[PDB]
Amino acid sequence: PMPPSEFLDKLMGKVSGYDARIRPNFKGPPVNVTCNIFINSFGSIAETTMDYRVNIFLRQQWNDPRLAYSEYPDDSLDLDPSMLDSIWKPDLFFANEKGANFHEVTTDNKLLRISKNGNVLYSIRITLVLACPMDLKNFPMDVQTCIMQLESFGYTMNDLIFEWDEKGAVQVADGLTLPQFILKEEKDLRYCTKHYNTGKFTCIEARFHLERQMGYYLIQMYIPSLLIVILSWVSFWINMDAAPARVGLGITTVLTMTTQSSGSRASLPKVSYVKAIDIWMAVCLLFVFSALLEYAAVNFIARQHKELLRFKTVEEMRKLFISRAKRIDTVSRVAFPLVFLIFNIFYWITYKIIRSEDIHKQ
Amino acid sequence: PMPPSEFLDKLMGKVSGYDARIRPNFKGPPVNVTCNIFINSFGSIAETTMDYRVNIFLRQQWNDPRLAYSEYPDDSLDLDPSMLDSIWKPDLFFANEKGANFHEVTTDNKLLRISKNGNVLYSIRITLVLACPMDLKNFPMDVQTCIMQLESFGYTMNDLIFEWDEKGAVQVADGLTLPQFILKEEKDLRYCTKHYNTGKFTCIEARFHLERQMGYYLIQMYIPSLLIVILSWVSFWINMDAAPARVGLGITTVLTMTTQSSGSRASLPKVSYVKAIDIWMAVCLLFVFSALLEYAAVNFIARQHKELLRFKTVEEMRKLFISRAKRIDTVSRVAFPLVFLIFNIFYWITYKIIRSEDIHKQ
Amino acid sequence: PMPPSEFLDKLMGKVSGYDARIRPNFKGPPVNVTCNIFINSFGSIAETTMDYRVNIFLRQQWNDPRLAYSEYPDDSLDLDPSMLDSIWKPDLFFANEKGANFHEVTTDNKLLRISKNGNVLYSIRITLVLACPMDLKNFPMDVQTCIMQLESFGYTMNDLIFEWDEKGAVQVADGLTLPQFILKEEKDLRYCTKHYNTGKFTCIEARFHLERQMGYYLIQMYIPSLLIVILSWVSFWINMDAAPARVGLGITTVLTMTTQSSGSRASLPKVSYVKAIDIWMAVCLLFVFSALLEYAAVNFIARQHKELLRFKTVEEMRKLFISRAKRIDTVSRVAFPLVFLIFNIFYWITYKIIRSEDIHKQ
Amino acid sequence: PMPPSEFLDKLMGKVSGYDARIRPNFKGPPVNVTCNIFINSFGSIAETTMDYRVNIFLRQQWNDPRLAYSEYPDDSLDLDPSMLDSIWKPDLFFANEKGANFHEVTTDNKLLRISKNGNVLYSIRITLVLACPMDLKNFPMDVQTCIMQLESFGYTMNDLIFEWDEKGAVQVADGLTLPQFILKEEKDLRYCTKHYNTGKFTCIEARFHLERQMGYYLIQMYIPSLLIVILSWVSFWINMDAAPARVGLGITTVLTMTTQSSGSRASLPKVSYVKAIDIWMAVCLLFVFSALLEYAAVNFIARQHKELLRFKTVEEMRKLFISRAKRIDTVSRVAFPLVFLIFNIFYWITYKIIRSEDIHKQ
Amino acid sequence: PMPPSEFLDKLMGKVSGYDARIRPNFKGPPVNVTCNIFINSFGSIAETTMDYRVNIFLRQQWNDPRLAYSEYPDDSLDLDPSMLDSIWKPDLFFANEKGANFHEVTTDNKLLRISKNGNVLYSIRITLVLACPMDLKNFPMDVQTCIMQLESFGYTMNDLIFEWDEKGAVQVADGLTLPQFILKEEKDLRYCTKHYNTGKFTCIEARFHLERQMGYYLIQMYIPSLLIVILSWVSFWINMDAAPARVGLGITTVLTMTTQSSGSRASLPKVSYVKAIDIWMAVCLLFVFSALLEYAAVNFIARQHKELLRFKTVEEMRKLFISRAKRIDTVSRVAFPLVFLIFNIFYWITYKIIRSEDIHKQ
Ligand SMILES: CC[C@H](C)[C@H]1O[C@]2(CC[C@@H]1C)C[C@@H]1C[C@@H](C/C=C(\C)[C@@H](O[C@H]3C[C@H](OC)[C@@H](O[C@H]4C[C@H](OC)[C@@H](O)[C@H](C)O4)[C@H](C)O3)[C@@H](C)/C=C\C=C3\CO[C@@H]4[C@H](O)C(C)=C[C@@H](C(=O)O1)[C@]34O)O2
Ligand SMILES: CC[C@H](C)[C@H]1O[C@]2(CC[C@@H]1C)C[C@@H]1C[C@@H](C/C=C(\C)[C@@H](O[C@H]3C[C@H](OC)[C@@H](O[C@H]4C[C@H](OC)[C@@H](O)[C@H](C)O4)[C@H](C)O3)[C@@H](C)/C=C\C=C3\CO[C@@H]4[C@H](O)C(C)=C[C@@H](C(=O)O1)[C@]34O)O2
Ligand SMILES: CC[C@H](C)[C@H]1O[C@]2(CC[C@@H]1C)C[C@@H]1C[C@@H](C/C=C(\C)[C@@H](O[C@H]3C[C@H](OC)[C@@H](O[C@H]4C[C@H](OC)[C@@H](O)[C@H](C)O4)[C@H](C)O3)[C@@H](C)/C=C\C=C3\CO[C@@H]4[C@H](O)C(C)=C[C@@H](C(=O)O1)[C@]34O)O2
Repeated sequence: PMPPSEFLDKLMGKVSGYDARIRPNFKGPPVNVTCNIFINSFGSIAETTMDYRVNIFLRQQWNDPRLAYSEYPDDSLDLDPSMLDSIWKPDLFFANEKGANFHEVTTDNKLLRISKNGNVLYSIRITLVLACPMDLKNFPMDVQTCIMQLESFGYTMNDLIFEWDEKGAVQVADGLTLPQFILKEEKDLRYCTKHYNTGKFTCIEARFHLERQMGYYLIQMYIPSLLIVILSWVSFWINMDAAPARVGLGITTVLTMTTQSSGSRASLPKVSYVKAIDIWMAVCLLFVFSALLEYAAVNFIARQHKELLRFKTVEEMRKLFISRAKRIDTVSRVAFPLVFLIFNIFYWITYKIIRSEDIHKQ
Repeated sequence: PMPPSEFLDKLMGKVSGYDARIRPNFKGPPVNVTCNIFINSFGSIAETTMDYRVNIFLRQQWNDPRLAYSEYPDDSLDLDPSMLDSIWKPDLFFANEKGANFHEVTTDNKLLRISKNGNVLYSIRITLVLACPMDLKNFPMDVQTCIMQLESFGYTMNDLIFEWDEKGAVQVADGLTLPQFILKEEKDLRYCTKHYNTGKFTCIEARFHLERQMGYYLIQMYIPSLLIVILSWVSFWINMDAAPARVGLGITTVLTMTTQSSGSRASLPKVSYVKAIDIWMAVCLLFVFSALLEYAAVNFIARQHKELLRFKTVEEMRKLFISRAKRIDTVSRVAFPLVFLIFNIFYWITYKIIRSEDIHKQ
Repeated sequence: PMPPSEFLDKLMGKVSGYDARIRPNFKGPPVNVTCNIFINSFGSIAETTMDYRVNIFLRQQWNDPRLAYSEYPDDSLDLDPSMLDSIWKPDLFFANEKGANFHEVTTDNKLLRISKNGNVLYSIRITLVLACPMDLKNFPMDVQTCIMQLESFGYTMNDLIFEWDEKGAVQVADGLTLPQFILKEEKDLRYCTKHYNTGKFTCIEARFHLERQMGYYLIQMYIPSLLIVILSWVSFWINMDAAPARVGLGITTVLTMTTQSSGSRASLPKVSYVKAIDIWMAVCLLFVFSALLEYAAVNFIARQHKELLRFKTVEEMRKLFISRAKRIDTVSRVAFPLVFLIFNIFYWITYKIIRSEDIHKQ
Repeated sequence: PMPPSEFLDKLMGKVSGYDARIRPNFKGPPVNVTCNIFINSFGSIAETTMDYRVNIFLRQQWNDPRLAYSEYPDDSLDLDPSMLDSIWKPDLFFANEKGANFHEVTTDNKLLRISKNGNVLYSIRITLVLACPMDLKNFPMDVQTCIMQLESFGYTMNDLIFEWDEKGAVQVADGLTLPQFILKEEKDLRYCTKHYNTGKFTCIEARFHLERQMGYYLIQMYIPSLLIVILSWVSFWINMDAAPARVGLGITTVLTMTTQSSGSRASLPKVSYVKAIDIWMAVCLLFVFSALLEYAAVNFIARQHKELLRFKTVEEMRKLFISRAKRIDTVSRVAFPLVFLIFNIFYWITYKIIRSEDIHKQ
Repeated sequence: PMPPSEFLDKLMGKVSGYDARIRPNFKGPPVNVTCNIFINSFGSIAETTMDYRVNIFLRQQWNDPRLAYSEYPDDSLDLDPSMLDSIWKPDLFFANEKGANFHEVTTDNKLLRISKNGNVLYSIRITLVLACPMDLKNFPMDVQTCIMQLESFGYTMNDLIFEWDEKGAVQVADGLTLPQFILKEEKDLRYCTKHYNTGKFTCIEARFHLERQMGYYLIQMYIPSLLIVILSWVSFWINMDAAPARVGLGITTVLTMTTQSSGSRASLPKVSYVKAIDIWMAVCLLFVFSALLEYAAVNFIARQHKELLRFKTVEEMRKLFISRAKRIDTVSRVAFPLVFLIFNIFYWITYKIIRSEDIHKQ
């Protein structure tokens, strides 16, 4: 029978001794805050500035003794979010972030629900440009581990304690997909406490293990390099007397291998360690460069042939240099793709075992 | 005869028991909100970040019993938008969005119209960077379906219910055109209700079917690839003894095919499935590569010819290798464009039937 | 003798019955608002997102009967812009716009001047990213018509009427120049009234006719294409037996024509109609491709010559094929630039007459 | 002995008749405002959108008679910047600007100092994206004159007059350097008064003469063009019978000259007048194109030689065509670099005299 | 026993004489402020606009006598950051900065802790786009010294004095790494006082010495240039009669050296001094150009050979020109890589000693 306006100005009134600046149960045990997040959107992962953009529904549960009411019989009592000025919302800030803008569209995207015993549910929707450091030791295949840290500002560990939720940890939205990565099902909850000269502060963090998909990099980078190496193999069947043809074919394959290697590393930060694509493009470039060196040795042997022919064992030395120049081409035509196939299976199995070692060590 | 200032401070006065924080007909049936949007601008569709930018006139109709007035005889009573602080505007937020900024130019772009029985018309102009996931299984021709979701924050399904309008659904502005797409005439209205641990929330969505126009991609991508394949066909008429000419022509056609294929995929996200342009550029690249292989086989047969000529059935084996080297060119000159025409009609009709299957399944 | 503070709190005081929420002469004829704009900056015209950025001094003149004062003898009475909260500024918003931010530097850039009879002068400085659709049927030469629409939000045609000024229409700043376009001297004032389900709203618009300057596109695009076609003509004087030279020259001219055509269309939206540069680059590419086809026919005739010479009317058939192979080069050397000159004068005069037809039809 | 709180609420109190909306010495002579700016940062000069970014310390000095105090004996009395709401700051706005955001970091970056007789010192730190039109008649060497205009909004010339400072004009920070330009020591102070239909408004402007440094453009653009022309000269020493070598060398030098000319104009607005780099790249391209034409004439004369040799004064006509084909190469080998050196010294001295004429006319 | 609300409204109440506009110990000695910063994130260093982005925890310690309390026995008394409106926070602003936005996510990221004797701890989290000028005299290896200046606005040296902290200077976060640079362990604390016409202002600065990592530039820039020079060395073994082969190989190596040199300088400001990569690419380009000149001299000597052979000491002059043309190739094949190795060791040791001289002079 009681009207709701006096009831919802009674608990936050200045005739009441609420004092929203003062934390609950002052001069006592620390407040325990339970947090669960809901990943609404995850994406826009950029490697060159090492950050990613999430959309989260940050839900914070804490108990306030002064907010308890015994008049109304309903337990939930969902409230309007405009009177969220004097409730004592806890301070929370993300340790590694940029941006972090609120959503003010059509209303402030906020949820306030005060239970009968004093439990408060506080939900806010925020997009954060979270910055995570990434390791690029293996660029085509890798398991990145993005770190999201939630800690407090201005309340030490003896006054405010942040804890993860027990029923579930992180709720991902159904149907959420990433175009370049695959989000793993398990998520780590390791809370570490940062120490500062001012004091220690409560901090909880969650880790997402991101598997990079290998379907795009196989089409864009691995197959055109094989096309270039196969073309340099095609140069072996051409006639050895046709010098501009073989020289031009080999030179253009080396040039396009260099430009392809320079263009695949363009969308990457300037890291100072050797990656896997470096190894792949280096061995492919070495293969086309060795093909050009093989033709240069063949044409040098033919040069020695032509100088000793035109100005005495001349016939059998002509035979020896033509037979040797034919033997080099005949053994190269078999030896080049076989050693390339050996390198391919060795590289692929060692990266398969180091990828499985990364997924086993985690 | 009554002056308007007391009348428009009477209904929102604190001597009145309006209480704009409290929802209308509290502790009763849920409020029913009818929404229709007016697409003022639609465009700026970017594939690489998978989002689009709309300009909408969001109109929300709901009934308030406390707002009803019986003194004035006029039914419409358009009001000034500055007193839109205490009216109980409903909470609405878009589920998949970025940005969503209001228009504050020369006034707040808002409309408030309170009917005599209590019906409230609330119109706001907002630009939203709506994020939609897109499928790129067929890149030149495709029918994208952009999804716009409108749901509530902080009021469950038992308290707030969102419904679409019956007289029309989505009003598009007259004369509105898209440079890259064609907006279909019908629009789906399927409302789905999202479930969360806190509770269930009302949500309505509208789907726009966007037909990608095929006029630009025919000029930019399909015809230069045909030019490259026709040039590789031109290489068959050149003399077989002119080895640097045919080798250089074929090598530059393969190189420019590779760079054209790498440059057409630049304005696209790094997806991990095979698209239609992948198939097209792959078959065209295979055609120019097979032309280079055909010349390599011709010059290998001529090599065998020259070695057996210069160091016995020599005349008729010279005839056999010259006749075979002529026969390969003569059959290739006919066989290459005919099999290319066969591939063209097969690819085009299978993509026509899969495009019509996409437009029939919807 | 009267001090100014009471006089300027008398007309906007709450002891006065001003009521700035209520429009002037309520329940009567509509308010007539006269608007003239002053183009302070115009520029930053981008084709790929189809919008332009103006800086305008929006001046709005309307009459308020309650604001009239008879105490002071001065007629102008320029006022301070801080008390522009309760004056009843009219609602105005641009129909096709993005951005539209106010200038808050060192003060709010505003002007308020209330005349003695009640005339109010309201000037504000705003930069608007106005979005205009453009037609690219002729890309090098074209006359774009940018549309600026000013309409009201929340006041129908019976309550608010917008009208253009009679003394002048749009004042452009002296010395204002555009690097890529030429602003015409006349400007259209056609007011059209938009109709919506809620009601009809007053709207006035102004059109600027922008002539695209042809000096840059002649240097960047038209002359290098002529350089490529002249180089392909140079290929006719080279010896026909030198096959790698003529083949390589023609192939590199075709390749660079393709890359030049692909690079000139890069700073343009993905439109689906044929433009004028498409026609120009297509005919130039056809010319260099026909030159390569002419050399392929010459070397095919020489191939027939060489096969019938080396394995009977042999001398006179050698004469016939050498004379025909010389005659093809001799007639091509004259016929190629003459038909190119004919195409040039036809293309140029038809685009001159369609440009003058566009400027005559307007 | 007087406490400071009553003294600093006495002069701005509503029990005082200060009335900060009303300008000082109302209904009298115009207020005289003295302005000096301090260039803290100058840079980020972009040619393609024709604007530059400054950081200025805007100091405004004006006298207020009502602010005068005779109680305290100190003359300076530096005040706190939070009570800068009611002081009657003068209206000032920059005529050609974008952005112009204030600095709100750790405090509002403001200075307020009220002298004993009524002199007010008002300093604010602002970064402005000032837009200046630039002339690109000579692109490598040029003296740009950036214009910064400071005028008033809403107060005419009879009420507000802006004047420059007498002790110094513009203070540049010590150690301030520009990477691409050199700031001259003198600065022009020409005040021009803008006239509008509403009235005339006071305006003062300052001009900075910016000398473009020529060290970068000599390395990036002038020397690689000389490398290309020297390579085309190297083509003269190669054997005339080696036709693919000389043809390929000349064709690749023409192609790379075209791409170098197209790439140096990329970071520039689309202006419609001929610049100096246009002239330089045009003459260098003409030189490499004439070298290709010279080889085409040599090989045409050799063609006439070969046709009259193989199907009578044959020996002496063979002599005449070989001697003439040798004489063309021998005279070209001397004549090409000498005429290039003549063009170089003529171009360089005429641009030196037109640069000195620009610096003498100013 | 005293409740906290009256105690925390007593010290900031208007019944108290706090007067937060007035600085502490007015008309006396200057306030001494001790500042220590905590580098939370450091990165996003861009060379082309010469600025870097930090995340700092700015801690300011100063003593206020009026804030002292003797009632409560606790010494720390951490307070809520909402009542940081009237505390007299000191004015602080960074001298060389852009941006500098506060963090408003979930709360204002602020810390307020008032000690018992009057010591105030004020911590704020800010991201600043700090602009630092950089010297690019040696581009691959260099030690940049970023300067962060903290000074006051509106309080002179006699009223406000800024001092660095004694216990530590700058705290870097543990685990913080930079992808392109290495942050040195020591940091300079040199405070310089800026002088202005208005007065002198306190300023303290901190310098970070940044070592540029050399691992990326060795892979991206130094090794492909060696590949190009090694390929030009490979051109010496090819047959001298094969003129199109050697000419084409040398010409394409010169062309790709030019494009590689133009592409490595793309991500750099337009500086006007010679860098180290300029010297490296210039010597490598000189090496490939000299190889092309060596082949041109060889083919000129062979031209003289062919003209004196075909139209008398003819046999021994044929011997002299063939022996000399062989001797040039034989001495070049040894002399080119040896002088390249000499240049490599000289360049590397002189840059090692100038890098160590830069790290010794600091
Ligand atoms: C025919 C292909 C072979 C390879 C020929 O190619 C070349 C020379 C000769 C070869 C045999 C190549 C090609 C053009 C042709 C010349 C043909 C014409 C001048 C035009 O084409 C026709 C055909 C076209 O329908 C395939 C048809 O479009 C319709 C489609 C739509 O209605 C269904 C509608 O929207 C509208 C009505 O228009 C239209 C009648 O125009 C010319 C306009 C084609 C565009 C040229 C393009 C310009 O930039 C492109 C690209 O940057 C590349 C690098 C160079 C050009 C090129 O590639 O040049 C290019 O692609 O010469
Ligand atoms: C003539 C064409 C053939 C192909 C010739 O081309 C080449 C060499 C010889 C060939 C026979 C090619 C060309 C230049 C010429 C040399 C000609 C001159 C030096 C200049 O040209 C004249 C002609 C021009 O009117 C067509 C005329 O403009 C007027 C137009 C307007 O009044 C109506 C007005 O705005 C103003 C008065 O100026 C003007 C008198 O200047 C030279 C300045 C031309 C520009 C050169 C350009 C620089 O970058 C361009 C591009 O990056 C490309 C890659 C290289 C250059 C080129 O392409 O070089 C380039 O295009 O040599
Ligand atoms: C040796 C030079 C000649 C020219 C050879 O070049 C080519 C083939 C054969 C020529 C004789 C060229 C070159 C690679 C070699 C093959 C050599 C190996 C595969 C690798 O190299 C070694 C040498 C390198 O120390 C110079 C050394 O790095 C250390 C430095 C640091 O410790 C001090 C530390 O960070 C870490 C330990 O790693 C390391 C052992 O790896 C290969 C990984 C080199 C990188 C290849 C690059 C990939 O993209 C680049 C570029 O896009 C270009 C276009 C193609 C590649 C290339 O240029 O290919 C490229 O540059 O083949």
